[PDB]
Amino acid sequence: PIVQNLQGQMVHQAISPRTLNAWVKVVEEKAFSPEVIPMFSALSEGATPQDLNTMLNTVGGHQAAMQMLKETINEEAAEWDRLHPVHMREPRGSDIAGTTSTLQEQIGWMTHNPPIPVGEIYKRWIILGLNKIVRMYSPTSILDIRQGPKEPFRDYVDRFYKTLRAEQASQEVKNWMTETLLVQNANPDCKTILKALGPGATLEEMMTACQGV
Amino acid sequence: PIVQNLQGQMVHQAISPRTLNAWVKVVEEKAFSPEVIPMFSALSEGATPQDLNTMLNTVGGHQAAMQMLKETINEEAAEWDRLHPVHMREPRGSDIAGTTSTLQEQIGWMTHNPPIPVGEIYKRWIILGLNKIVRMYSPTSILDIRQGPKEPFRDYVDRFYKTLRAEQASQEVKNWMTETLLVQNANPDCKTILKALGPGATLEEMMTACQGV
Amino acid sequence: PIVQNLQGQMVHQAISPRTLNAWVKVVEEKAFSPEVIPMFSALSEGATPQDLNTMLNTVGGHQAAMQMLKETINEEAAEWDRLHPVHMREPRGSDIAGTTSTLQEQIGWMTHNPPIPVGEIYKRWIILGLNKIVRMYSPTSILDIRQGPKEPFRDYVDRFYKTLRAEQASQEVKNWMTETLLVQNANPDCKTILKALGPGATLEEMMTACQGV
Amino acid sequence: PIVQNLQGQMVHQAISPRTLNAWVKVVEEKAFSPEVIPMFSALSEGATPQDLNTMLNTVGGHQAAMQMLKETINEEAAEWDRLHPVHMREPRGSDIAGTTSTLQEQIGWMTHNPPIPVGEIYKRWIILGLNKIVRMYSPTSILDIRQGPKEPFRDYVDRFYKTLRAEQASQEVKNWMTETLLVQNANPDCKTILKALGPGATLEEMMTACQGV
Amino acid sequence: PIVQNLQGQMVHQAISPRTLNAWVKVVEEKAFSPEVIPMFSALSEGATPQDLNTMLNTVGGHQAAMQMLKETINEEAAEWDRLHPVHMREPRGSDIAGTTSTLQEQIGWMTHNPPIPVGEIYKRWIILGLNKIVRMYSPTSILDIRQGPKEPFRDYVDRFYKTLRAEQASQEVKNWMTETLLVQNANPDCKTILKALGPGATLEEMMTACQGV
Amino acid sequence: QGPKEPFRDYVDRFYKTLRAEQASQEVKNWMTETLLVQNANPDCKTILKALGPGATLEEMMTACQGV
Amino acid sequence: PKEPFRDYVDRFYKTLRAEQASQEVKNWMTETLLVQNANPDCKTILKALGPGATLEEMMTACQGV
Amino acid sequence: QGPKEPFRDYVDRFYKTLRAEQASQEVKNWMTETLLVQNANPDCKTILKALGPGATLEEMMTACQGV
Amino acid sequence: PKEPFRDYVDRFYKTLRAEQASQEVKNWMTETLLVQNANPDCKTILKALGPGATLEEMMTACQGV
Amino acid sequence: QGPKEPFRDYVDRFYKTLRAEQASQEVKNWMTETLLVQNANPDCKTILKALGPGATLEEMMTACQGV
Amino acid sequence: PKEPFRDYVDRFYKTLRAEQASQEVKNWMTETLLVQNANPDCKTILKALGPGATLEEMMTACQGV
Amino acid sequence: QGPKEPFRDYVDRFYKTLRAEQASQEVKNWMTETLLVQNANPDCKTILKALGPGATLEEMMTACQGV
Amino acid sequence: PKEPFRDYVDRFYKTLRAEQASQEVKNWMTETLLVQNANPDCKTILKALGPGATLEEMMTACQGV
Amino acid sequence: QGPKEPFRDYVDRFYKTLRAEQASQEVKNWMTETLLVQNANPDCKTILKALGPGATLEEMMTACQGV
Amino acid sequence: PKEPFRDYVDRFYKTLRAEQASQEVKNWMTETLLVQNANPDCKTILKALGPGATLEEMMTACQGV
Repeated sequence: PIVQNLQGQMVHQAISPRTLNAWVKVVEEKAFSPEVIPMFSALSEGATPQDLNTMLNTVGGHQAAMQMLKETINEEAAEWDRLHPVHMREPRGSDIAGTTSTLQEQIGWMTHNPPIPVGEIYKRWIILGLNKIVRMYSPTSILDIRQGPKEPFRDYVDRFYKTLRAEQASQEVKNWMTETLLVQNANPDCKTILKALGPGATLEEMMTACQGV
Repeated sequence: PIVQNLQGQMVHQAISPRTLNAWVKVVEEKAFSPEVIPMFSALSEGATPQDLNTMLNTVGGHQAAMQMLKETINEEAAEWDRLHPVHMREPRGSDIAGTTSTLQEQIGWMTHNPPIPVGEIYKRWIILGLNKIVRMYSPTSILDIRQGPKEPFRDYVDRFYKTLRAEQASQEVKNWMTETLLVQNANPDCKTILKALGPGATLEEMMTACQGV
Repeated sequence: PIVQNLQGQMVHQAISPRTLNAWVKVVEEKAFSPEVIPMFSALSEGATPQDLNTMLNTVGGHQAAMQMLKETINEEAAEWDRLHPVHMREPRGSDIAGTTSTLQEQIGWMTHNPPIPVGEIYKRWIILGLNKIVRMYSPTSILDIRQGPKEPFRDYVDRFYKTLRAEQASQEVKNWMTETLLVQNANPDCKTILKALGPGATLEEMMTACQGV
Repeated sequence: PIVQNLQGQMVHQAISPRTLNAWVKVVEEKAFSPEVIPMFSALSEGATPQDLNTMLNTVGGHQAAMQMLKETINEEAAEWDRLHPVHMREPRGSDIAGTTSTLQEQIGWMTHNPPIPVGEIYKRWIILGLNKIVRMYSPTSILDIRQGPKEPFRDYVDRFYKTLRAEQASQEVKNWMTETLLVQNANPDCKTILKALGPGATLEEMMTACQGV
Repeated sequence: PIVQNLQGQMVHQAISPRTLNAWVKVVEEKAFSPEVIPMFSALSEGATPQDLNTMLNTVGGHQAAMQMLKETINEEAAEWDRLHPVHMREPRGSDIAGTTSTLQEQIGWMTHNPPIPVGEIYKRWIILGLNKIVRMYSPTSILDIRQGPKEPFRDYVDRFYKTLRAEQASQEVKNWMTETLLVQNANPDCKTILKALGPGATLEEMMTACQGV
Repeated sequence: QGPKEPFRDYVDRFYKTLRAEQASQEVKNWMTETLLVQNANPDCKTILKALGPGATLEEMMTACQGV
Repeated sequence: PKEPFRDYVDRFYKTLRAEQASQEVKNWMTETLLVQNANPDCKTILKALGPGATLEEMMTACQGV
Repeated sequence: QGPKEPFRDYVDRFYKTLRAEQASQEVKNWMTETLLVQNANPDCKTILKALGPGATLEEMMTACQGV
Repeated sequence: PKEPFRDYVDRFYKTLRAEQASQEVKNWMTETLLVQNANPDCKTILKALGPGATLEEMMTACQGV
Repeated sequence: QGPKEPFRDYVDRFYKTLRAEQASQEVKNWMTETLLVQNANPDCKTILKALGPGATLEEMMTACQGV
Repeated sequence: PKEPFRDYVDRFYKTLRAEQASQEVKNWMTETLLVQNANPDCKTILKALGPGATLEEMMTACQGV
Repeated sequence: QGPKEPFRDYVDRFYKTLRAEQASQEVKNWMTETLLVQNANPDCKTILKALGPGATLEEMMTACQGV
Repeated sequence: PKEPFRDYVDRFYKTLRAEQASQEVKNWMTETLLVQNANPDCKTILKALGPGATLEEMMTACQGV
Repeated sequence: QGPKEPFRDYVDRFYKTLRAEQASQEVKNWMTETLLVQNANPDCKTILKALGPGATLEEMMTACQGV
Repeated sequence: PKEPFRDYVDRFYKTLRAEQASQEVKNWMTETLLVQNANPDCKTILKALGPGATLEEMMTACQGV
C-alpha cells in the first residue's frame, strides 16, 4: 500500500506478512473456487504493482494457473501498449505490470493529479486472469446443475449461482440463464411451483414461493 | 474510518485490506445466514460511505442480493430526500449513499458539531437491505420449525430463535411467536413440561425446566 | 480502549472493527458455551463502558439473553448506588454502565490517581450476566454427565469440567462435586481404578492412573 | 510488550485484546494438546510478567490445570530465591512472577544493560508448568501407540511423535524411544520394511522407505 | 522486520506475537503439507535472520524435521563460505544464519546500498530445508496417484499437482510428469477423453474437456 | 384444512376460530396472512402460494374454489 | 374430454366468428364460456387465472394439461 | 426414588441418608435442592420441576402426594 | 367417571347455588369439594395446583384430562 | 439427441428448434456453442468435445457422421 | 477384418509403389482410400481426423483399434 | 506377564532380560519404571497402578503376591 | 466364607478383648491375624494395603468385597 | 515385473523399453531411478527399497537374484 | 534343513578350526561357503547382505529365518 510519511510525502508500506498469509490461505485451501476473486480484490486494496507481484509469487507453484495468469497479464500489457502508444514518463504495459517500473514510479503515478492508478489498473488484469483460472477449475457446466429430488431450493439456488458466477457468460446470457435454467433444472415439484409464477418472476418471488417446498 | 492526523485535523483511514477480507468471508461463506447482519454492523464500525461502498462492491456478484440492496438504498435515499427537503451543504440521499458526495464532504459531515453521521446513517439503510436478503435466503418459515422427537430443547430453541431472527415480524409478533409457537412446536414430552409452566413463563424458566428432558 | 495521544494526554481509541467481528463470532457461533466468558473477558481488555456497550449491541438480537444481561446490569447498578451513596463527580451506577456518563467522564475516571476503573468494573457486571446466560444455555446438569462405557477418561473429565464450569455452584460445592461426582459418574472399570486412589486423590493422580484405561 | 515511546524512553504496551483472544482459543479449544506450548511461547513474545499474568488469568477456570501451574511457578520462584540470594533492586522470585514487582520494575529489569529478562525468564517457569499440564491431559502412553493394520506410516509417525512430545522423557530416552519403539510398534508389514534398514536408520530413511507401504 | 524510526534511521521491529502464532498454526496443524512453504515464505516477508530464527524455534520440537533443517542451513552456510571467501564486515555463513552476527549487522547489511539482503538470502536456505521436510512427510509417490473410478477430474488434478509440488523433480521432469503421468494415471473413461487431445494439450484443454466426465 | 375440505369451509373454520383468539390485532394481522396459507391443504396451498401474499381473501377463494 | 386445448380453442373461435351476438356478449362469451365449456381439468387450471385472462394467458397456462 | 415409591417415603429415605452424609452444610444445601428433584421418580420428578427450585419441601410433598 | 370437567363444574356450581350453607362454608366447599369429588384423574391433576387455585386455574389446568 | 440418432438429424432438430426460440442473438450464440455439444449423444458428444469449442458445424458433422 | 492397422498400411503402400497413377492421384489414393478400404472400426476412428491426416497421425490414432 | 504368571516370576523374567539389554542406565531407569507396570498382567497391573510410580519393587511385590 | 467383613471384625475384636496376650502381641494379632484369618477374597483385598493399615482403612477398603 | 519373473529379465525388459522411449536424458535419469524400483515385483521391490536410491544396478541385481 | 542358523554357524566354525587351508582360503571359505551351504531360506536372506557381510551381520540378519 501507500501511506503518508511523517514528512507528509507519500511512501510505500509493504503488504503486511499476515495479509500475505491470508492470501496464501485463499490460494492454497480454496482451490480457485469463485470466492478467490473477491478475496484477491479485497486483500489487494490499494496494492502497488510491486505488492501485487508479491501476491502473485504464491500463485507460482500452481504452475498451470500461473501460466494462464502470466499470459493474460502479458496479453493485457500488449493491449495497453496498443491502446496508449508512447507520447514521470507515462507507464508502458510492463510498467503497469511492475516489471520495468521503479517503486517510486508506481507511487508517483498512483499519487499524481489526476491519479494514474497503476495498482488498481493492474489488479484488473490479474482479476481477469483469475477469472480464466476459476473457469478452468470449475467442477461443472451450469447445464449440469440440477436440484436434488429432496434438495432445499435455497441450496440449489446457491449451487446454481455459484456455478453461474464461474461461467464465461455475458450479463445478457446470465440473465437468460437465471430465468430459464433456474426454472428448467429445478426438481419437478419445485419446478411446478416456479412455473406457476410466470416468466417475469424475481428471484425473491421464486425463493419465497419455494420456502419449505 | 476517520482518524486524527498528525496535524490534529481529522482525515480518512482506508478500511484495511484484511478487514475487507473478513467481510468477503462473511458474504461468501455464511450464505446470508442471519449473523451476516451483526458481522456487517461490526466490521463497518465508523465506516464512511466510501468505505461502506467499498464493502458492498463484494455483495456485487451475488447479483440478486445486490439488486435488492441497491433498490433498498435507493428507496431509503428517496425517503431521506422526502423527509429532509433542500434548505458544507446538507447531504442529499445520494450524498448519504456516497455516490454524489466527496470524501471530504462525508468526513466533514461526520466530524461536524453536532455530527451529521452520514456513515452510521447509511449503514442503517444497508442493514435494512441485508434484512431483506436474510429473509430471502432463510431456509424455513418459523412455522416449519418443530423440535425433533429426541432433540435437546436448547438445540430446538436455537433453531427457533435463529429462524425468528430472520423473520419480518414486528416485536409484538415476535413476542407472541416466542410464547405460543415455542411451546406449540416442542415435541409432546417437552411440550408437556413447558405447558406446566403456564403462559407467563420466561425463556429461562422454560430452558431450566427442560434441561435433560 | 484508552491511548496516550501525541500531546501525552490520554484519549479514546475505538474498539477496532475486526475485534468487534471476533466478538460477533464468539456470540453467534459458540452459542454461549462457557468459553464465551473468557473470550469476552479477553476481547474487552481495557474497554471503556462505551466500548463495552458497543460489544453488547451484538448480544442484542439474542433478545432473551440480552434481557437477562440488561436486568443483571440494572440490578448491579442499583447495588452500586446502594453500596456507594452520593457524596469529576463520582460515577453513579448508570455512569458505570455508560448510559448517563460522557466518554470523557469514563476516561477521566479510568485515568485518575488512584484509578476509578469504571470499565473493568462494568465488565464484572457484564461477566456476571454472561454467567447467568451460560447457565441458561447449558445442555445438562453436572449430575447428567456420565462416562461412556468406552469413553477415554480425559474426554469424560473434559465433559465434566466443561459442565461444572457452567454450574452455579460455589467453590466449596465445586470441590465436593469434583471429588465425589467425578469418581461416582465414571464407568465401572475406570471407577474401580479411581476408587483405589482413595478420597484425597488429585486430578493429576486420577488421570495419570486412568491413561489407557 | 515493551515499546519505545515518543520520548525514546521504553514504555509498556498492553498485550492487545485479540492476542488474548487467540490465547483463549488455544486454551479452550485445543484441550492442552502439545501445540499449546508452542502457541503460548509464540503469543507471549516479549511479554512482561504483568502480561504473562494477564494470559494466565484465562488458565484460571481450568482450576486443576491452574493449580498445577501456580504450584510450579511457586516452586520455581523458591528455587530462584535459593539460587540467587539477596545481595533497581534485584528481583526476588515473586518479582519475577510479577506479583510483588511494579510494572516499572519489570520494564526496568528487561531494559537494563545487561538485560535482566524477567519476562522471558518467567515464561520458562510457565512453560514448565504447561509441560506438566500437557502430560496430565495426554490421552496415551507412548507405549500405547501402535500403527493401524492399514495406517499410513506418516500418520503413525505423527501419532507417535505427537505422543512423544508430551512425554516426560529426557532427550536420551526420547532417542532410544524413537529408534526402538517406532520400529517395534509399527504393523508387521511396515515393521518388516523398517527392520531391513538396520539400527542406524534416520527418520528420513524410515519414511522414504515406507512411502506407499 | 525493519522499520524507519522517528529519527528516519532504520530500526528493528520484532515479528509480532500473533504472526508467530500464525506460523505455529502452520507448523503444528498442517503437518508439513506443501502449503507450509508458501505460508513460511509469506509470514517471513522482510524477516531479519533474528526473526527467522525466532520462527525456527518452533520447528524445534519436530526434532527430526528440525535436524534436517539445521543440517541444510549448515550445508548452505558452508557453501556460502566457499562461494564467497573472506575479503560492516562481509557476512560469513554463520552471519547470514544470524548465529554469529549482531542484529545491527543484519539490519546494516539489509539496508546497505546495494543491499546485502541477508534475511531474504537466509530465507532461501530455510525454504530449501522445508522442501526436504515436505518430501519426507509426503504421503505418496507421484506414481501412486491414480484417479478414482468416479473421481472428478479436477479433484484428481489437485491430488496429482499437490503431490507433484512435493516431489524432488526438476522442472524438465515435472513437465514430462505432467503430460505423460496425468494422462497415464487417469481412469479409463477420462483417460480416453484425455488421449483424444493428443500430446500437446494444455491443462486448460484437458480440464475443459473433462468437465462433467 | 382437511384432506378433501372445500376452501370456503376452511376459511370459515379459520376466521371463526380467529374471532375467539385473544391475541392483539397486530398478531391477528400476521395470523391472517401467514397461517391461512401455511395450514391450507397441499393442493390448495400450492394454488394460494402462487397468488403471493398481497392477494385478498376474495381472490384466494376465487382461485381455490373447486381445487 | 381429452381434446388438446388449442384445438378446443380453435373450434370455439371458429364458431364465435359465425354466431352473431353483440360485442359485449362476445367478450363475455370468450371470457366465461371458453372456460366453462373447457375440459374439467382445463377448466380447473383456467379458473386459477381469474376473470382477467387473455387467450394468450389461457393457452400458455393450460398447455393441454 | 423407586418406580412406585410414595414421595413421602423417598423424602424420608433421602433426609435419613443426608443426616449420615459427612459433607459440609454448604454442600448439603446444594444436595437438598438439586438431588431431591434429580433422583425423584420420572412422574414425580415431572411434578417437582414444574414447582421450580424455590419451592419448600412442604409444597413438594403437597404436590406429589398421590402421583 | 369420564365426564368432561366443565360439565362436572357446571353441575357442582348449579347445586352450590341451591344448597344454603354460609359463605365461609361455600368457599371451603368450592376449594376442597370441587377437587375431592372430581374424577380420580382430574383430582390428581387439580391437587398439583395446591389450595390457592381459582376455578379459572382449575379449568385451564384440567382441560378434561 | 436420440440414443441411435444420426448427428445430421439431431442438428436439424436443434436448429429447427432454435429458429422458434425467442431469446436474443447473444443468447442464441451461447446456445449454439454450448447446448449442441452438451445435449449430443454420449458417443457423439465424446467426438465433439475432442474438436474443442472453436470447431465449425461443418467440422462437427464431418467428424460425427457414422459414429 | 481384424488385421492390425500397420499391416494393412504396409500392404497398401507396398501396392501403391507398384500401381502407376500420377502424383495427384496417388495423394488422393492415400488420403481417401487408406481410410475407405480400412476395417470398419479403423475407418470410423480415422474419419475423426478429417481429410488433413498424415500417415503418422493415422497410425498413432488407430493403434489397431 | 503371563495370564496366570506369579508377579515374582514376571519380575525375574523382566530383570533377567534387562541385564542383557544394551541401552544406557538412563534408558534402563525409564524402562524399570514404565515397562514393568505397562507389561504386567491386567489384574496385577491394576494393583500396581494404584501404588503410583514412586513405589519400590519390594512394595510392588508385597502388593501383588497372590493376586 | 461369605461373612460380611464388619461382622468378622466384630467377632475378632470381641475375642481379642478376652484373650490375654501382652500389648505387643495384641498389636501383631490385629495386624497379621485380622488379615490372615479373613475370607480369601477379603484377605486378597486387605494385603493390597500393606502392613501399615489401621482398622478404618481395612473396613473402608474391604466393604465386604 | 511379472509375478514370478527373474529380476534380470525384468531389468532387460525395462532398459530395452527405455532405449525406445523418446524423453530427454534428464527424464530417463529420473525414470531409471524411480520406475525400476516402483514397478518391481512386491518381493523384489521390498529387497530393492532396502538398498536405498543410491544403489547401482549391479548391486540391485546382486541383491535380487533368486528372490 | 531347519537347523537354527547359530547352530549351523557353530558347526561350520568348529570345522573351520580343524581343516587346514591357508588364510586367504579361510577368508573365502567363511564368506562364500557359510552362505552357500546355509539352508535355502537362510541363504536367500544372507545374499541380501552382499559379499561384505561379517558374521555378526549374518547372524543379526538371519535370526534363524
